[PDB]
Amino acid sequence: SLLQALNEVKGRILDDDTIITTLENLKREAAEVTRKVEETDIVMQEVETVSQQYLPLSTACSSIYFTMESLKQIHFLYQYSLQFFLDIYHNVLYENPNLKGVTDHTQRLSIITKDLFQVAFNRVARGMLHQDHITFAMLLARIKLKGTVGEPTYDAEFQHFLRGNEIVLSAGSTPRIQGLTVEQAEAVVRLSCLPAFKDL
Amino acid sequence: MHLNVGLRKIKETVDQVEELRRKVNRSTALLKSLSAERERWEKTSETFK
Repeated sequence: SLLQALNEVKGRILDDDTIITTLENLKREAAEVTRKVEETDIVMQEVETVSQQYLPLSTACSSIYFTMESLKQIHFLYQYSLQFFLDIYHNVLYENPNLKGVTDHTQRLSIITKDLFQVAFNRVARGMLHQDHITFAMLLARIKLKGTVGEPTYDAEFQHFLRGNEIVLSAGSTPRIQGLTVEQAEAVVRLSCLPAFKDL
Repeated sequence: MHLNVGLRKIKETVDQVEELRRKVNRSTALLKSLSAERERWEKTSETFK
């Protein structure tokens, strides 16, 4: 545009004001681009920090949606689509009554995560059998525990709780005390396999 | 090659402005802007390289 304007006006000294205005606008644009290039590292590091801050929420969203989708294994009536979870996410992000006046970014993130879990559970369980509410709550609790920081993974404990209870330990099942029954004694033997229960 | 064509064309315009000079403030501002323009395009050719 500068080139065509210059060759249209032939660089007249009377057209100098119009030429100079365009030239200084171009210089301003070039200075803005140069500032952007000279600050690439700072902007990239800031974006990386923000992405690291918001990563756990995204991981929680993905885990929640895929648990929702695999919910079809329990019952044929638990068919949930991607649009359903997208609606849940947009509802918690935008139509959040708990975010009416919250301004602190970390506080908004915490509120968003908590209300995401709550709203997902409510909307999924409104159309789920009453005997399966506790299962979905347990799954969301596990997702939250995986996403939360400062806590052990409890991988061994959960594995024993779910599948580790059925392991061959029938040999040497002492009656223990009169209160303990044979099945309770076997359960004690199985649970004592864990290091935290070795003195059971 | 577009950049080189622009360089040649505005060198021609610089010669034309030098011929037309002999308002003085207009000429001085034009020369200053042309010099900034020249250094900018030297940088642009370097970044194209």
